[PDB]
Amino acid sequence: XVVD
Amino acid sequence: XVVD
Amino acid sequence: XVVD
Amino acid sequence: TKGLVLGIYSKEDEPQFTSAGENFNKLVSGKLREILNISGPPLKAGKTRTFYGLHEDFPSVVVVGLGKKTAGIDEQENWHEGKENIRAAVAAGCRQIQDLEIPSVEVDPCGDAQAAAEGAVLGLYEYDDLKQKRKVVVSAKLHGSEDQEAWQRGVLFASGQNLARRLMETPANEMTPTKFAEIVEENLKSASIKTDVFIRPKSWIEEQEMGSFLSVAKGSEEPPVFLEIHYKGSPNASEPPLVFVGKGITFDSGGISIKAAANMDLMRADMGGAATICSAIVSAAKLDLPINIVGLAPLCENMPSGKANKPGDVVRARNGKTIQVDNTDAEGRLILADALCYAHTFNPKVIINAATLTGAMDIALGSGATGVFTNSSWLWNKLFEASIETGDRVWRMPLFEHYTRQVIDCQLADVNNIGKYRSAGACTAAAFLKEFVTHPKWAHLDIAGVMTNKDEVPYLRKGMAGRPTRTLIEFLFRFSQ
Amino acid sequence: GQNLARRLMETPANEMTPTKFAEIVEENLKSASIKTDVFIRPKSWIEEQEMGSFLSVAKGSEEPPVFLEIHYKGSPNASEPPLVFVGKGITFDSGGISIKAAANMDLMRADMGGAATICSAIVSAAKLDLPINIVGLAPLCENMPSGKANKPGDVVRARNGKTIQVDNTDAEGRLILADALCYAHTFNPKVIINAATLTGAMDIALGSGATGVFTNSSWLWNKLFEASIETGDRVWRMPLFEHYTRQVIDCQLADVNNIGKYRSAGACTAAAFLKEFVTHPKWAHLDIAGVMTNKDEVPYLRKGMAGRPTRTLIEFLFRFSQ
Amino acid sequence: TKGLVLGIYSKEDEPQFTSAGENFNKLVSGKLREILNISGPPLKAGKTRTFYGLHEDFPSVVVVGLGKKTAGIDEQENWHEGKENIRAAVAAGCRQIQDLEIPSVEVDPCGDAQAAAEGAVLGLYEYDDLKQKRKVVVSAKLHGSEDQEAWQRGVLFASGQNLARRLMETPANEMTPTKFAEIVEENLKSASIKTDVFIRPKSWIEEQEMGSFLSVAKGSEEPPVFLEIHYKGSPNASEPPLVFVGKGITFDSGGISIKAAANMDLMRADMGGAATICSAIVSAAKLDLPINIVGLAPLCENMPSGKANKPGDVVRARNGKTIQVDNTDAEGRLILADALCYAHTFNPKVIINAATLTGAMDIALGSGATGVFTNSSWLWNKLFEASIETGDRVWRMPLFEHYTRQVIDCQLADVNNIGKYRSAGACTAAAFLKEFVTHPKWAHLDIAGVMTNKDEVPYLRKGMAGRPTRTLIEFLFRFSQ
Ligand SMILES: [Zn+2]
Ligand SMILES: [Zn+2]
Ligand SMILES: [Zn+2]
Ligand SMILES: [Zn+2]
Ligand SMILES: [Zn+2]
Ligand SMILES: [Zn+2]
Repeated sequence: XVVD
Repeated sequence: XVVD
Repeated sequence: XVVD
Repeated sequence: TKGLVLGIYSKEDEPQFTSAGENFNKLVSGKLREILNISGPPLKAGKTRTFYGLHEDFPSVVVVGLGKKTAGIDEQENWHEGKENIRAAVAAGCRQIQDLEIPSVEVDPCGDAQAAAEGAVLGLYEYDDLKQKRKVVVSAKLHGSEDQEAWQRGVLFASGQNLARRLMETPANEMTPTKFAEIVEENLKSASIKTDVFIRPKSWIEEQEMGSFLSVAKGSEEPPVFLEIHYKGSPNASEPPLVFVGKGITFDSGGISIKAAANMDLMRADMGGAATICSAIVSAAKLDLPINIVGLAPLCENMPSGKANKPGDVVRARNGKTIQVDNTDAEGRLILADALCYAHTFNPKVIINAATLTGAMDIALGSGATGVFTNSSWLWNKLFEASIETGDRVWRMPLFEHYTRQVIDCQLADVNNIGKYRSAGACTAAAFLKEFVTHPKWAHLDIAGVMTNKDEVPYLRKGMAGRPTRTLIEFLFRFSQ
Repeated sequence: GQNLARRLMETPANEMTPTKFAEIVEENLKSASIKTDVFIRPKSWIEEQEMGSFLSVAKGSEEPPVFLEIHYKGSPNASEPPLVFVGKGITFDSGGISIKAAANMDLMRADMGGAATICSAIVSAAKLDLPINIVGLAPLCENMPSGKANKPGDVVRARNGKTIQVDNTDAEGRLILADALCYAHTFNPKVIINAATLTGAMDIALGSGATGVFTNSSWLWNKLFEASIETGDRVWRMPLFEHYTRQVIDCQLADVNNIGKYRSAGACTAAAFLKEFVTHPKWAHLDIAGVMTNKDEVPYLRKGMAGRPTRTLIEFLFRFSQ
Repeated sequence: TKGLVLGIYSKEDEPQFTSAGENFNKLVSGKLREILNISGPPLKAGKTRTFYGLHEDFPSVVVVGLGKKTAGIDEQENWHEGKENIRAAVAAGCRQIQDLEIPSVEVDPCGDAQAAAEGAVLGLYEYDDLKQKRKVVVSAKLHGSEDQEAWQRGVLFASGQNLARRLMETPANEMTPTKFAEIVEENLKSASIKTDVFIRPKSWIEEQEMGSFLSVAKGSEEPPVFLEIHYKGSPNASEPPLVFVGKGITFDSGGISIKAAANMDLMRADMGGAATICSAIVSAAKLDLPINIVGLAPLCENMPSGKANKPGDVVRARNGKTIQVDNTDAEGRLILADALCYAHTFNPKVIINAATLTGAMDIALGSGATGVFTNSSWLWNKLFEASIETGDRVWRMPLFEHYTRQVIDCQLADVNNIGKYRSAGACTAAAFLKEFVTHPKWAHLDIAGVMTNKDEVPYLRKGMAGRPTRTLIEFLFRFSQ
């Protein structure tokens, strides 16, 4: 998982 | 425009 | 309702 | 025609039915006992099982697990446990009849008709009015003729709570200051003609020098209302009253100290202090309790605008003290400063205010019991004992000078509306209110952790819980006897 | 046709208000053809039209709402059913009480980019004098915080009788479009195409490379997609599955909630909200929020409001008319 | 002895039973039809009703609503709707038998034994192993002898998925790189002896110059493993294989670009790319599909330490390109850079990688379909058509040069492991992988929005969903025929  |  |  | 909710306890030789259940089994010549045995593992408490076509009249019969027959006051939990067993069990049974789309149900009294009626009328409530997509409205009646006034005492207590849940759940654009006062007004007059309502306008509030309350209401174009209710229940009209005070913010956006978007819709229930105490006066009057009670509720919205309260402003309370309004989202404090000075006018025996005041009460106890700050252990004890009974628990919180201190050191003014720290958030806000109270029997109930139900109280569906309206009604009943 | 849209979008909202926007489109449509009619419908009309969901958004501001209605009568027979276009016209989106963060909220002057795009394409269809009938519908208001703005939790009634819980005041496009999309069925359309700078989630998604189109019509999908090959102003399909309807249909006080319980599929949930207000078989929702702006990505556009996808829309009408 | 799940469709004159249901009604001489009528409103799809003591052998009989008999491919939803009706209905029926604590159930084939077995084996799964407090393990069998290999094809497809759900759900301290490789290894050999497993150690990975994968694994003391699986299913051993690649981060904390505490426990499922593709190879081998398949999965943890990857570091991939590691929480990209270059070694027909890659895919489609980025519309079409069948939907996403660009402009290096913007988060990460792929038939399936189930897929309980393992198995089946 990076976030956004 | 809500954000996400 | 203040928060905490 | 209809449905039937039936109870059973946990084992003896055979788990035993309520005498209504035993009677019904005899009536269908042992068929209930037989189908229960065939259906498998016994029903533990709160759990349910439905049996079709056992009787021509009850084509759906729901058997509910009531747990131990002799369950009483639990020292650890501080409630009658049997009453709580029964509320959850006939709530679950009743919602099973409703999912069967059956419009009527006969409910087993379960040895305590009052707790049986509370589980069914509380457990079946929703607030359906604005959805065109609704559940069947079921009509719950007592299965029998024997214990009638206890069942109707339950219907009374639970409808007093469901009024509060409806006052709270309604979107703030429909439940404005005027609207709220008008629904309470009608609900109080239908309960008894020994009532008087005063839906006091802005001009009265101005005349009453309630500048702290007025400071909060100014940012909105929605008009403030100061609601004043009287129930004249004593034989002598000159008996000093019990006064109740409640926060009536119909929507709390925070104002200039604006709230975050996430879930600020629940702030439509920031008039839950005014809903709770007003529902209990309506129920005291319905119960026609032999006491005099005044209900006081400042009602306004807290909005941001070109005329809202600004952080740093100093406003004067009715009692002459100045408040520095450092945070605009500590508005309950302000509304209540003025309403609590006004309560001393009535020459009360007791002053009880309620309020969805701080999120810190929610972090604290928040959810399991409403916090009560009182300078009166007599009053603490009264509310606590009523709480055992209703099962709608109350827990004491400190009204120590240490907290007064954090609210008394103040740059421009006599009192600051928020403490320098995050620490003891509900005790500092309680300390602010005491600054406006000289009375010896005062309780502040901070209702913010019990504003909502999700799953915790079994007999309440998801949404505004209307807590603790029944502990309040029970308190008045016992106080009147 | 595209540069009109870029100018309608780029202009500071204090100059490009509801009245101003309707007045520039009005003149641009009449210069294109006298086979036109403009109706810059005031608040009293919108009130009479029971567009309570749109009115709920416009109330927080002192800037007056306008419901713009454009007609281009291009067919030989006046009784030919029209193609209708709908567009979000928020002239500035501050979020209202569910207020936006300061950083770069100036780009919200372009939250009327749904109304700019579709209105520019009607102006260009009329200039091209395409042999079709087209109605242009655009609710125009600002979304401001005030002592009378929409509050989180409020239930408002759409034209079609459904109630909306307004849980978040910054999901106002949904609301404005609930009412304008019910109104589009009045015209007895062949196609209903709405466009909108609707969600930041479309920007996280495709956001930038293609505008997302949610359609119950693969025929219509195919039409827009083929026009997109030509113009180079690309379009990409997104799911209009019941799963998303569900997250917007479970709602405490009301029939529909204006925001989903989760962050997940942010543009698909907002598309599911609009479908609740659409019975038509040929409907496309184009969420234009990731293509609102250009920096360097489209070589032939300088930095600023891109006016996308106005040419894919004009191409679609050309081919549809032939 | 046991329970029985029975189906019924929505009205004709009387809603009609499955022929198994009609048979059973005849068997109890119309008693099922009669008790259904007495019980009230008809069963819509997915809904359930339980009937006790209709037959000596089935003391609990659950009738499940199957919706319309003739429901087929829905153009709007892109799935077979009947298959989806049946999965949800016999999952709900089976969990009702389990709540009755009944250990065995006979399940109605419902006109599609494969979809009936998928609802029951998927719907009854939990991952119970570490709680001492468990539900009765029920044994689900087919009600009949007629359509047996379809029911067992369902058991196969659903157990292939439940392996993935168990590989994913297990806490990362038990499901480490070595542990994961060892469970897949045993599961692949039990499926067929036409298999070979290579649990390649750090020294091999080093020899293979997989510096981008090694850069991620170094911050942890847990050893990396490069898992290599072969299923030799073709008659000719020299047939070029289909290769699958999967991200195997056994826990993603982000490393030095550390993650927020809230719900970072779900990152134990960041090896869901390796779980999904490895479960499908295990199921292809169980199905003994006539194809050759290689399974490739880099397995490591991503931890912060005194030797972890630092933001800004440049590491060299197997293919010689340098990556600037600007964000340490974009590690899937890195692990996959090396595993995808390695896939070209096998001389594949197809390269399919899967990965819980970006939270942006979750914001996108996230939840309703897994995103597939492919340079091959032939391959897109294959996966999409398999998706209609399984009901575990797939949706295409852009593999445009525009996104390559945002990942190619890079200060120190050839590729940057994150784009300058938040925009198109899953398309930029797809653009990064294409930089490491020369093959003409490549699909990247970003599985991050379908990692978890809450309520959305009816026949899956709450927790790791193991999606899309069945669309992948279906794809291989059809590809082999
Ligand atoms: Zn990861
Ligand atoms: Zn907007
Ligand atoms: Zn408040
Ligand atoms: Zn407040
Ligand atoms: Zn907005
Ligand atoms: Zn990561």
